[PDB]
Amino acid sequence: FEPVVHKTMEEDEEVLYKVRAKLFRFDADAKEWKERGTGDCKFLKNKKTNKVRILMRRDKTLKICANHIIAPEYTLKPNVGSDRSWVYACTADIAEGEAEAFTFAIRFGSKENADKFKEEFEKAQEINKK
Amino acid sequence: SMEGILDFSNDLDIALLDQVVSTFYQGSGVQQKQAQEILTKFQDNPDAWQKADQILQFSTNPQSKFIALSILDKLITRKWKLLPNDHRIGIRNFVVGMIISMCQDDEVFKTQKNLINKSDLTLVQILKQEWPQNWPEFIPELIGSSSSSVNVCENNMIVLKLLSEEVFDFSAEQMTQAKALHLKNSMSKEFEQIFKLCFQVLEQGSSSSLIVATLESLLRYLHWIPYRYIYETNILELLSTKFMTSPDTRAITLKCLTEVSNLKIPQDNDLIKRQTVLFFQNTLQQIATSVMPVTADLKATYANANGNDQSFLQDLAMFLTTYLARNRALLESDESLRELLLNAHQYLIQLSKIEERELFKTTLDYWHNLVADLFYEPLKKHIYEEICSQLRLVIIENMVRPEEVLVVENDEGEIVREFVKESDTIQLYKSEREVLVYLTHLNVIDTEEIMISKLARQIDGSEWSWHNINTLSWAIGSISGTMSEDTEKRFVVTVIKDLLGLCEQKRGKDNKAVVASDIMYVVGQYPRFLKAHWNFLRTVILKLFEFMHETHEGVQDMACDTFIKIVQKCKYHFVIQQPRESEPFIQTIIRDIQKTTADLQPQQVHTFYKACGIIISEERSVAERNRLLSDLMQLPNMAWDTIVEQSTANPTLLLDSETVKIIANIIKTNVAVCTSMGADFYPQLGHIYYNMLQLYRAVSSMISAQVAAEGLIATKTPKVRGLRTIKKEILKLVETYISKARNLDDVVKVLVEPLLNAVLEDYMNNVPDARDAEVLNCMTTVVEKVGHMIPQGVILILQSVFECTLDMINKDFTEYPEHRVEFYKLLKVINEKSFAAFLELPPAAFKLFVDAICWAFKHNNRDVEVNGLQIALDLVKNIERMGNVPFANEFHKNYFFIFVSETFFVLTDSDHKSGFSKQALLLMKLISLVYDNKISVPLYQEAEVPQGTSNQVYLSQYLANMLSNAFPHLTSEQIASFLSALTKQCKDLVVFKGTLRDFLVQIKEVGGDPTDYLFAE
Amino acid sequence: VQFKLVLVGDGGTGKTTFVKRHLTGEFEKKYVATLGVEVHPLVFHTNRGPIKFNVWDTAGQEKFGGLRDGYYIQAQCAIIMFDVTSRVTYKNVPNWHRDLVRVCENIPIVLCGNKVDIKDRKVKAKSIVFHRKKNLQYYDISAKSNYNFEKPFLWLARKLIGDPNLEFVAMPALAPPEVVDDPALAAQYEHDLEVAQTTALPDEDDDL
Ligand SMILES: Nc1nc2c(ncn2[C@@H]2O[C@H](COP(=O)(O)OP(=O)(O)OP(=O)(O)O)[C@@H](O)[C@H]2O)c(=O)[nH]1
Ligand SMILES: *[C@H]1C(=O)c2c(O)cccc2C(=O)[C@@H]1C
Ligand SMILES: *[C@H]1C(=O)c2c(O)cccc2C(=O)[C@@H]1C
Ligand SMILES: [Cl-]
Ligand SMILES: [Cl-]
Ligand SMILES: [Mg+2]
Ligand code: NA
Repeated sequence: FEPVVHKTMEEDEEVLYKVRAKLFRFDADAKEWKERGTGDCKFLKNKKTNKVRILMRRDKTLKICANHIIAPEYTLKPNVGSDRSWVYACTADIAEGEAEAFTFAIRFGSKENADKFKEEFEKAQEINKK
Repeated sequence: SMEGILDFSNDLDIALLDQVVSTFYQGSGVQQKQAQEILTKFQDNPDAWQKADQILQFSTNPQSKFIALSILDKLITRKWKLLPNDHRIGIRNFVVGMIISMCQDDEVFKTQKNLINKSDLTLVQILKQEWPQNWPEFIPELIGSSSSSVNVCENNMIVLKLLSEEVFDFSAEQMTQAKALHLKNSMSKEFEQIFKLCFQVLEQGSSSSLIVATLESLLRYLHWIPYRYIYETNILELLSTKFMTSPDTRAITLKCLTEVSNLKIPQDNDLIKRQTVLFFQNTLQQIATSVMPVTADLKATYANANGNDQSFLQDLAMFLTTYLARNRALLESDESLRELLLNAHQYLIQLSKIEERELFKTTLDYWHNLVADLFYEPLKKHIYEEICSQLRLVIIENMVRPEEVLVVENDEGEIVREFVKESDTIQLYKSEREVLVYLTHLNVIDTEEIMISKLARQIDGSEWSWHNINTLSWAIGSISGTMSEDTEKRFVVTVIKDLLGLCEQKRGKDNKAVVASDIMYVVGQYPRFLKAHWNFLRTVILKLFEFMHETHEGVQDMACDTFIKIVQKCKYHFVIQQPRESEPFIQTIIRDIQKTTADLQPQQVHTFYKACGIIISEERSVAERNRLLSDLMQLPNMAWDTIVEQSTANPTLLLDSETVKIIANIIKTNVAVCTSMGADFYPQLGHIYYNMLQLYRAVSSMISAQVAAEGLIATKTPKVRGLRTIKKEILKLVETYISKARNLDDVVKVLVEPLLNAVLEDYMNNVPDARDAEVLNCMTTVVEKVGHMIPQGVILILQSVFECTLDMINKDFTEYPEHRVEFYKLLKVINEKSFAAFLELPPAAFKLFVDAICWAFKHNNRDVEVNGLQIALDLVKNIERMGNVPFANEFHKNYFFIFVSETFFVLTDSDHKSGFSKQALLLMKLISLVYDNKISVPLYQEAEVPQGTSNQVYLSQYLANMLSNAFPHLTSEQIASFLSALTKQCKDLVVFKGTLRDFLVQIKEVGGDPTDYLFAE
Repeated sequence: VQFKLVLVGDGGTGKTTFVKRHLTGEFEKKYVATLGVEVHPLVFHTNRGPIKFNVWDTAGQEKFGGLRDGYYIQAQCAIIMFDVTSRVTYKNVPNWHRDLVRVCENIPIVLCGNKVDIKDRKVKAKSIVFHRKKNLQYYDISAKSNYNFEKPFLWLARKLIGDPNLEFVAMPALAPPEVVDDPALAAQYEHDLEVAQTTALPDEDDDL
């Protein structure tokens, strides 16, 4: 008896770290932070290159608000307002198309999360050197 | 290149206009933005209207012609009466001529529906200005032209539709009362001719586009035409049969039949009743034969969303509910109408299964209307048993999440904490419970059996799912109050027993979290049961304690909220000793309070102590209550005592950010207990009061030191936000206590002086960014409860906060938003309760008081604006109460006309429409002051006006001058007639308001009729 | 595949805020009145490919209205916006709707009550019935909390594509540049990074 007849680009990556976060970019002209998105921050290790990137998608729209290599060169810095955020300059984020530079800030739900993120961020940097 | 069209010195290049229009509508990026600005300037140029004839003749771009009509529409509505007679006739001619020409070319009539519907609106604007006083034969000649061409016949149905809309549906806001009445009367006079033309097309008309347009015109006529046009012709039969069979006329007919199901109709005449029954019989017949049978799955139809099915099912829902709400009694007595009554209701049952929140609410409104009537109306409910029984299943199976349930399923399928309140869902849940409560009374055996048997199919796992245990539990909870103590006893026992079995069986944190949230919703909803059954209540409370030790934040949070909820209703059963118990349950809870709350986050621990507060306030013996209180506060008082011995041994231990957190949590714990115990909190407050005010002082210095060392950016640091939180929570604790206190002596003699000494100077002498708005809030509660007992204390509050807070908020409407709000709340209560304080201001500062009030008017922030107008009203009454004494006479000379003109400015500027009612009431009170000769001295200065002439006469002369200069396009007579009417109406608010709305219409145009202000007289 | 969307409603209702949240992710707190119209491309990714809305964000203030109903010509869908904290903005929903359907007969339209995040709500859910007879979809939304912020676009996409099962899906994610400039060798680093550290992040009292 005949039967009744019937790509994210993350399938080749492994999830090392996941944390809920809000991401901002600094607008140098206006001198204010502007939100770029709220959602899951993921550290994704490519199984073929062992390269680790940040990838972060906005809740509901699933649109990319961060896509960049966790570069050895980058440095996490505190922000005067917050014991649960980091600030750093990224020179190649492709979330909104062509490679652009940004000063990001990323805030978490608790200092614990921010301290874990920093620990994981530096682990991924070691992975990217080798 | 494109900027050429703005240069009016040269002839308008029409090819260029058309490119600029194309670039805007069809282009993109900078080119489109460039074109947008050029077109907006072209259109606003006040001589652009002189070019419209040129553009309508020569343009090859419909959108250019659309914009020419926009330009004309702005001239017709606002400056028409200044045009000389030749220009009005000419413009009339080429609009009428353009319309006819466009209709007589079939290709234009087909493709350019936008441009024609805009021309038709523009013509209706000319009718609002000219008809019928300078165009008496418009309607007859429109009827005439209709038979020349099917296109012109149809287009003329659109013109009359627009005319009906502008005169009956949208007149209230856009014309004076007099002019709306004139145009209403004018259409009413000529409707007989209009209806006969409309009726001929419905009987005889071939063209589907012409029929549709005719019926669209009739939808509008049904808002206002007398019933005799609907009931004494054949139109009901036509709509309810012929126009329902064709799908291209079905939507608009069904909307016409909905409006008919509301027409104004006599309820004492058997033949009008038969006709109302008939069109309904006819419509339900056409639906059952031509669209779908009663048994059809409307849910699936709606989900598939083919063509206009969603629209049609929406309009059907609206038709059935409108008609049945008004007329179901007509089908309820006659046995020949029973099948039709129940089939109509069956259509609504099928519609109520559709997955679409807003439709579901539309039907649920109807179900409420029905089950409410069946609850009260004798001999009716038996008719609807089978409908009511089906409705029970629909609602139990589509219950949405109550406010109380804090666990919810996310879009990766995890059971998580609820991110935010869904006001939409919460209201829907309440609407569902009102219906389901009613249905339960109508048949309590049916409701129990449905719920009991659904529970049995969760037990044995056959229909088990998170959706299915959730809807059942929410429904089971929603019906508390509907049963007897006895069936409730067994019902609830069975539900609790069986739900506890689901929790004990089911594995994984997701399953346990769901079942636990359901157990908690249910037991929370049945206080009556819990009161009577100590062992159950005790075990539910002991189970809430077990959930407070779960890893899932949602389960924990809800356990605390359920605890509060149970305790608000069962507090008595914890305060006394039950039989078979060692001690009152309160005392057992207070012992283990450290163990039972160990895994709770702080704001949940605080909720827990608030609950203990509620229990403790059930004990009325003063001895026991002060003790229980002292026993509860052991942990935080023990932390407080050790934190105050360290903190005063050196001001530097507070730097420890951990100690700032511990401290704020101890004050938050006190805030929580005070919230629920109110006036019974006094002993515990006093155990910390003087030491707590010293911490306020200590913390305040560190804040000021940090700002000076690090700059303003210090206010943003974790350290300083932590310190400011200690200050806010202390203010909140005192605010909370004083709001509820009964012993007001102790408040004035023990609490007030140290509080004012601790907070006022520190507020006045800190930089704007370091000032806590909570100080103003605290002070509002102090003035409200004890102001009358502390006149000099109120003076002291004003001096400390008035000028410095005003200086923060008087540069713009945005900065220091909390300050702005709390500020105007403080000045309202002071002006209400302690007005002497304003008498004791130096004249310069009283002048800033008046400037601050008027500044509040001009806010679009509602919290400020409403307080602004209330202060102004209360001030005017305070002043009036003083009578004929120098300060009141000086007040009126200095400030009367400033209040009048500042009230007029916000009335007439079109940016404060939210405050219209209160503005009008203030302006009325001010004008009426002068009439009732309550102002005891001349408002005018010495050599301005004849000696002896009254404040009344001068009020009108000042106001005529003020409006003449503020609105120079008005005539002297418009201003004279407006004021004459406005003044006579200073006791009748509704009429006065009407005269103001009339003025607001006339100031947006030229040549308003002065006699319009006689509408009331 | 692109559709003209007009966004209309009273001044201060949150139209430009709503659009900016969708374009960039940002929450604009200031009220800068739109002058006539601003057009913004907005793309969403769906299980039926990309859908693009040309969003014609219009002025609500009379004195800044510009071309007014002139903006509605050839619109394929629309959003009417009012403010649940401001009764006058709901009382004006019928006037915006009138002006719109006289130009755009038979297009899909969403009614949006914005600012439901605000505690003291003036236009209660039970008041909001205007959409029923006019066949508008209604949503409670908040551009601030993002409550239901995606729904207007998801519903409209469903009606314009004629597929009621259409979902937003995870937009593809290309491997990002692995060779990058050390930002610490670019001179303005010290000036850019100090300014960013010493400007406080907004809303430090939010949950994120
Ligand atoms: N609390 C809250 N405020 C909001 C929300 N959306 C917008 N606002 C604020 O309300 C104001 C309205 O901003 P706009 O978006 O410019 O208003 P608009 O409707 O575009 O006004 P016009 O351009 O004049 O028609 C801003 O200060 C916003 O930050 C919301 O969801 N919640
Ligand atoms: C206009 C009209 O066009 C018409 C058609 O098309 C058919 C039958 C009757 C009429 C009229 O009398 C209407 C004037
Ligand atoms: C009240 C009123 O205010 C008034 C003024 O001020 C001038 C002239 C006539 C009147 C009235 O008749 C009103 C009763
Ligand atoms: Cl004018
Ligand atoms: Cl609500
Ligand atoms: Mg805007
Ligand atoms: Na009727």
